[PDB]
Amino acid sequence: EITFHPAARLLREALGRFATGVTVVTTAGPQGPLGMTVNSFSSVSLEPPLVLWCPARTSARHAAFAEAGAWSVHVLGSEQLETCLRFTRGGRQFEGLDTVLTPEGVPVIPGVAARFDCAAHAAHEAGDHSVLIGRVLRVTVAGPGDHPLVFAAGRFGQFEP
Amino acid sequence: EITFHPAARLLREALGRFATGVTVVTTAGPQGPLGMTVNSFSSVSLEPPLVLWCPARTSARHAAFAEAGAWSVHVLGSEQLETCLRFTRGGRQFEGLDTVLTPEGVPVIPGVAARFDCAAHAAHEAGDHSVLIGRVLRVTVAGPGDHPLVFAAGRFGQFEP
Repeated sequence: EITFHPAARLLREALGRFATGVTVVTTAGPQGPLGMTVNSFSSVSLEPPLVLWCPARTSARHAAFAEAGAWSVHVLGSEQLETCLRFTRGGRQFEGLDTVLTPEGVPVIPGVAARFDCAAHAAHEAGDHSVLIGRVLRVTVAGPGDHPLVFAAGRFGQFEP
Repeated sequence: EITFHPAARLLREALGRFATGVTVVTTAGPQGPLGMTVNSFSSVSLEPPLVLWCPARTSARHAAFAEAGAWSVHVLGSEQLETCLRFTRGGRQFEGLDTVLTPEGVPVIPGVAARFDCAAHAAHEAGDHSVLIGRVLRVTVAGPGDHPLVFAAGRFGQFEP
């Protein structure tokens, strides 16, 4: 056991000890669909139904997500690494993907384990990222719920119950 | 694939499709140490180093966590289910556990995969929970980083890379 004070490799390693799923959050941008892969999602409230996620303020897409009225969180299954990588920095994004929209105009990705279609609810700055809180208006689930894509200790993998 | 509108079982099942680690967040309460098991932790910012978590407003411990100046997030390893259950609602809490304090007086639990000692930074209400943002002042890591306790689809389990 070792202790240090933040001040950068060591901090990233430590924060990576918290296991997560992987989400792609999408929105209609000023000149086309946009998405961003994050793992900073949390389920926040049941009544009302609220969730949060944290866009990087160092992304050129940050402003579009901060200004959006509507955005959708996609929880990926373990077979969807390619979708994850598309919406990482430097990935293909929606290039080659079918345009499919929600009733509110949000671009979405078919066939994810869960999609939460959200209305913007609150936003707060938080250092090098923002915290966006959304109200869930619609939920879509597909397939079994117990095969998530998991990211932990810097690696992709699976959940073993 | 099925779609529904929140309005309650179905929503909980869907939100459970997002895999997480398990954290116990601790603080010095008015009459002793307090802790709370949550999975709503996220890593938020690297510079400055910030993290968030969401205490339930339906907990009698909520006020103590909302008023605290300092609190510590413990990320559990896969061998620490018992510690997780202690700080769930109705668990033993710190009964029978060694009192060990940080320099700032926060009660802590030895031997977790990671402990983030935090100073309160911001707080916001969010339906049936709050969102507490803390600044990380100290990081402790123990053991391998790639054996987290994972909670997904309502079940405890492990990460398989």
